[PDB]
Amino acid sequence: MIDLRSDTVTRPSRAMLEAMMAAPVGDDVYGDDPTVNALQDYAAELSGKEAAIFLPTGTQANLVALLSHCERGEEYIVGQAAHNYLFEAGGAAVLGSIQPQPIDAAADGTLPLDKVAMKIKPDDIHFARTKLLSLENTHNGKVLPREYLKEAWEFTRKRNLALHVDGARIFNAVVAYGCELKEITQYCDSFTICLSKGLGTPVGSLLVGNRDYIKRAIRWRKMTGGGMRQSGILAAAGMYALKNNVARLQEDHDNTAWMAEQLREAGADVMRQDTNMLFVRVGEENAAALGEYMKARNVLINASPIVRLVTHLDVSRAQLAEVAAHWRAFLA
Amino acid sequence: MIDLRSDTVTRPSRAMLEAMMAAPVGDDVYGDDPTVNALQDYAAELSGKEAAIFLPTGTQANLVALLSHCERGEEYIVGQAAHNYLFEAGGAAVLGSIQPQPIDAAADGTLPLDKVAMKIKPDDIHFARTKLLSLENTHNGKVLPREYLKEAWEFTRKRNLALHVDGARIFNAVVAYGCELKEITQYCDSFTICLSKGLGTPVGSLLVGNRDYIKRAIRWRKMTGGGMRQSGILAAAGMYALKNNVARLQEDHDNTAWMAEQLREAGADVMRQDTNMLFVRVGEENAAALGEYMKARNVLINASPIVRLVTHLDVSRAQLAEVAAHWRAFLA
Amino acid sequence: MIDLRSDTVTRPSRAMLEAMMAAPVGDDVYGDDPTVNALQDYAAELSGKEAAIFLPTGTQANLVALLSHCERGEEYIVGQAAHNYLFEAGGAAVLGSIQPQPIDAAADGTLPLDKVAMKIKPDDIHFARTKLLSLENTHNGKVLPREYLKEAWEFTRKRNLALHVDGARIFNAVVAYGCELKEITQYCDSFTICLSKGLGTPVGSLLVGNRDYIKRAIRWRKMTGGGMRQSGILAAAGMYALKNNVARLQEDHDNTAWMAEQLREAGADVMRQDTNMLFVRVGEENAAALGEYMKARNVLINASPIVRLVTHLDVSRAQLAEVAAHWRAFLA
Amino acid sequence: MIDLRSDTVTRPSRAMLEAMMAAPVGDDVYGDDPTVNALQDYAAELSGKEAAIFLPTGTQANLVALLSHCERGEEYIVGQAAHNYLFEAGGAAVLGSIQPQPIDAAADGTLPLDKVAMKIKPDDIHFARTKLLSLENTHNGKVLPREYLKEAWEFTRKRNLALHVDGARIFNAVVAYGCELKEITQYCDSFTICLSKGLGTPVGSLLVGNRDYIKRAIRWRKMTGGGMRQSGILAAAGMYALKNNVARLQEDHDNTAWMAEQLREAGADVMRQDTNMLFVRVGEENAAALGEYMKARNVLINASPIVRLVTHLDVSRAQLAEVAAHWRAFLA
Ligand SMILES: Cc1ncc(COP(=O)(O)O)c(CN[C@H](C(=O)O)[C@@H](C)O)c1O
Ligand SMILES: Cc1ncc(COP(=O)(O)O)c(CN[C@H](C(=O)O)[C@@H](C)O)c1O
Ligand SMILES: Cc1ncc(COP(=O)(O)O)c(CNCC(=O)O)c1O
Ligand SMILES: Cc1ncc(COP(=O)(O)O)c(CNCC(=O)O)c1O
Ligand SMILES: [Cl-]
Ligand SMILES: [Mg+2]
Ligand SMILES: [Mg+2]
Ligand SMILES: [Mg+2]
Ligand SMILES: [Mg+2]
Ligand SMILES: [Mg+2]
Ligand SMILES: [Mg+2]
Repeated sequence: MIDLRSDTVTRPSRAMLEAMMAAPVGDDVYGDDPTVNALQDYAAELSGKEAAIFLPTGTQANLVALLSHCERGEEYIVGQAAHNYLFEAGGAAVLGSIQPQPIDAAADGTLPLDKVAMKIKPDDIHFARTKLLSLENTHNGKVLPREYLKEAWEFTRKRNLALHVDGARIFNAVVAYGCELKEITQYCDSFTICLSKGLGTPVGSLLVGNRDYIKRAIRWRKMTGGGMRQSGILAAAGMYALKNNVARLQEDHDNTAWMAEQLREAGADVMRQDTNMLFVRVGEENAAALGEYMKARNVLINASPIVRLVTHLDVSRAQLAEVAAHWRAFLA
Repeated sequence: MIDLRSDTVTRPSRAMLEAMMAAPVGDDVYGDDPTVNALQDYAAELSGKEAAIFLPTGTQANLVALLSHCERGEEYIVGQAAHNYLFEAGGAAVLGSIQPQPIDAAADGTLPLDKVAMKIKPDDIHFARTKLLSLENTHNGKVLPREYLKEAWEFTRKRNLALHVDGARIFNAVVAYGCELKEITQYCDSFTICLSKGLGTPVGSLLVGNRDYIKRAIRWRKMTGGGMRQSGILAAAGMYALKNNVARLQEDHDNTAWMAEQLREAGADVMRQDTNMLFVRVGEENAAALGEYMKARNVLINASPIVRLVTHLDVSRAQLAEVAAHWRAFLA
Repeated sequence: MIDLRSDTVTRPSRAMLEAMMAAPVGDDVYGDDPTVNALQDYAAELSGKEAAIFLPTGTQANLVALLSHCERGEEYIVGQAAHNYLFEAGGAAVLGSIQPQPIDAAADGTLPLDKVAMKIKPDDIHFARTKLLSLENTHNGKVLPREYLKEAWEFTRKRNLALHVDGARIFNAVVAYGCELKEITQYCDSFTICLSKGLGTPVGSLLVGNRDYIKRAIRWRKMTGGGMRQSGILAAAGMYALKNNVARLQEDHDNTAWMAEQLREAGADVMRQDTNMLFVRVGEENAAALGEYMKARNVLINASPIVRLVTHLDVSRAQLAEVAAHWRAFLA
Repeated sequence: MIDLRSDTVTRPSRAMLEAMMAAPVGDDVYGDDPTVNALQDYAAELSGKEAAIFLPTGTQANLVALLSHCERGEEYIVGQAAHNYLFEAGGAAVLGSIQPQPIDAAADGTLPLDKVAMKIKPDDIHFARTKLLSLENTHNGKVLPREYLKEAWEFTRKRNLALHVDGARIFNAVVAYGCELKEITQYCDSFTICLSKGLGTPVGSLLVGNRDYIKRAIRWRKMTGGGMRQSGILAAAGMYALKNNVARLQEDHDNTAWMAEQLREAGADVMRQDTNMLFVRVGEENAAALGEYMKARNVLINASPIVRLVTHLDVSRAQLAEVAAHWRAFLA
């Protein structure tokens, strides 16, 4: 089975499973789970932050981050296509009583600061109270320019606004920058880390930030339903992932870069390629046809006019070759 | 005094006050105020709708309108600069648990239906549930083209979306169209009518729609705090205004077109004139100074880079001539 | 028409109407309404508080007070039968994301402090965060003992909790205590005043408290839809009420005390009498019969097994005699 | 170590861990995890319901259950000491916009139906809309009488209310009843099953109900953050527990009855013993001291005036004998 629908489908390696089954555990609600604590301390330390908290999903990581930053009536400036505005079902507004102020991202994935500036509300009773700027790195595989990350950080300080980064795929960006995680997380107040995508974990995400901030985050995690018990079994996998699966993300990137060239030399229309993502304009007509045609040969893609292919540790290059052949044969 | 800050500054005429002091009243919570009932029946009949509800303000009329249309987790497509998104402190999301989905309006004030369609969410757990399209007529004085109004209605019927129109200045649109109110309200499920701006009432707005919709609105009005007692005294002004203050809106319109030419003559940079509003680019270097200079001559404006001047029954052409002379002196 | 359903049905006297029609007004949103400001300053001054804000209803006065005191996730201890828990449709929870912790009041109308104490939550992530204690004076005509008001005040300071008093009928209690308003409002951080009940106003209520508190209240009043324009027309009536209708509440009380004795000597079962309220156990059977039987002779009561009769300025004693006759005749 | 803090402290048996490491997984968001699907199908079939949904915690299971049953402005009748009212940080109201209506449970843990009926709100705009009755089985170890369960169900059908049962320890009730699960679940619309307490799972709870109800729950799970990926590894433990850890709950029960007698012998004041819980009145003068003394001997308890001791598969009778000896030494 060749699954290119997303990097969320990565399954645990035997080594990861072993680390999981041998991890000492405790009751996380009581703060007695050794492995959970260890994962959190390690993440805080690696990012230059004071604390971190483990969550069941990146969606809850963001929901909690937003609740922790914004009180009732406050607002967050975010992307119209950002995950914590568009793909978390309006959670920040629906459950958190937070006003979202979405704006279109530039082609490079950043939120134009001149545009963010026009959305910062005056301190007048007619408006929501602007409090947070939220970013997303990577954004649809897009690695945000580092100069912008720094400028966004400077700008938010000037405007007394906090800055959050949805880092579901932050390690993909890190590998692509060729720098240390800390050199990019210094430009935010808080950020998330998904362990269940390219890092290969079964479940789990982390929210990282200032001690006091994280303390509030614990309150919100409890209310939203993410305060688990012996979650050390899951956190164990995250530690294994962070110590063994970061560098090979480069293989996912090289594989995507390779596949783009393949599909290219196969009649396919590759719109763009970034880190572990490739976007192909298949078109309305062949969209559903291609979907079934692939699934028939154990190749899974989220069929659509513009298909998003995502590489990861459970897809090898030979497997990409075979999918490339099938795609080159489909065009007949 | 000469007030061009907004049309909300209108004060009761002598005739309106008499109607008020002479109106029969009752407890509106019990549904026993003859004047509120009469006002609501008249507005309903005048617009071709089943029912109407009187509220303390247009803000509450919209908040209640949004709550009546969208249940928790649902979403409304609306303008980035629309009043019930930008100027009501994010009430729909904060208090209502509704996801707002703003988009930029086109220059004529409409929300391009191609963009609205791009925002309708698929029925998938990752998204909010698109339920309503909210419009604004007039929008900063701009009158929406009638063809678009019919187009939006048809568009929403086809896509099973409700259509709400914030009609704070809908009679300014009606007068400008040269048609009957009902000829434009047939293109919406619900709409609001502000009585306290150009129509000259001291307080009050109305929400109009079908009987079932309004019955839900009544519950939301109570909860949000608009369930008043002897509001008949306030409703009486509304009735006086709808019967005696609608046609004269043409005077305000003529006065704004006139003032626009007077200022153009004076050297001011008039950006645009639409119904009872005209926009002047004063610029940052003169913003505050113009505000003080005018305030000195007993002319009140909302100083700002781009000054919005609003006309109404409490500002005459002669007074506008004086303002144009002061402005003229200011520039040179 | 003899209306005993509530004191909310009081209509404006000619003098009140005159004060209303002659009051100088402004735009309250801009803070330019002279009469609104005057009503607020006078109320703050009379109660020893720093500021006050005028609202369309007592319901919005409480909704706003609760929002101003409690942030998302905080909690207020209140009565199971208190108006801002039971009769405002769950507004504090529904719109404000505030957890209500209701408890049964004692027979005297107070919230037993030993009981309030057991409901104050530990600072643990499993619980809502206790922040406010809310009272109600009068509570179903019941005048709360002054010693308790003082003890409740002392207790909340010891527990670092704010204290709010729903004073819809605070002047009835004031008259019954025979003291100055300030001697009872010193035992709370904020309180409300309804002008539209025994005080005789058509619409309106006031929220009073600390400057900073009230400033937040202005934000919430705007969002909830209570920020009106020329509301000086309404506030004028409140000033007239506060300067002319406070002392005669004693007449309502004497009238209630008189009627109790009458209905008593008529076969009626008077359960209790407090200030301007009388409660009669009519029973399931005669409940609906009595309702229609009265309405037939222009006597309006909220028919029920236990009828609540409320006296006020629009009911004279002769009128109570006539209703007493009808009730004594109904028992045949 | 000897942990009597709660049954949530249970750690995976050797057999459970093997089942976990050997379970086939998939992406649960896509509905492709065979083990989650199997767990959900098994629970549904075992309880006579149409569907089930796996969640990270019982808190989320209840939050989602409440959201699925009550729309905004609706209300649930629930116990003042019930977990989804008292111990979930007011989530239903704070995040869900649902009015909670708590009432004291009777000594046997049921909510007296006469009191529940007194709380059903009339259909009037002043009230929240009563929608759900929530129950707790077991409640602090107390098993609800089966006659009451049938009585509540019948009561809610007659009054058109849905019935939810928080079944964190429902198998403790089942074992105590000596009947099949389905014989008690027929008396509710929905119920939860906690897998991480007495059943010995590291994490996880289940919400069970009809297909339509569960489909709405799936949306709320996503929004609140419980939409995990390869949760099959966690679901596998749940399946192992339901098939191998239910009958032994009787051992925990016997151990608690035994420990209660051991402590009575030692001079402790045993308030009550119900299933796997026993309550000891330690008193304020000895609360903290007992906590330290025990913690010294490697026995963990939740020190407090009234200490709640909870038994489970990780505490044997021999260990309970040691605790009884330490306690005995403590007292004299
Ligand atoms: C299009 C529109 N809709 C709704 C409202 C709310 O009505 P209110 O709550 O009674 O004020 C206004 C108010 N117009 C003001 C104005 O243009 O002067 C603006 C500052 O809020 C408005 O222009
Ligand atoms: C009756 C009941 N319902 C729901 C829950 C929520 O389940 P969780 O979110 O997985 O913890 C608990 C937890 N029981 C804990 C206990 O008894 O030790 C209590 C502190 O929260 C419970 O006892
Ligand atoms: C940028 C981003 N942020 C947050 C999340 C939330 O994570 P959970 O799905 O674990 O809740 C995702 C999920 N990613 C979906 C995909 O790209 O396939 C994501 O891509
Ligand atoms: C104690 C109390 N508090 C607040 C309110 C809210 O006021 P509005 O109705 O103006 O929103 C009322 C209304 N009183 C209802 C009655 O006794 O008839 C009340 O009695
Ligand atoms: Cl809803
Ligand atoms: Mg994975
Ligand atoms: Mg909300
Ligand atoms: Mg006006
Ligand atoms: Mg009145
Ligand atoms: Mg809420
Ligand atoms: Mg466990």
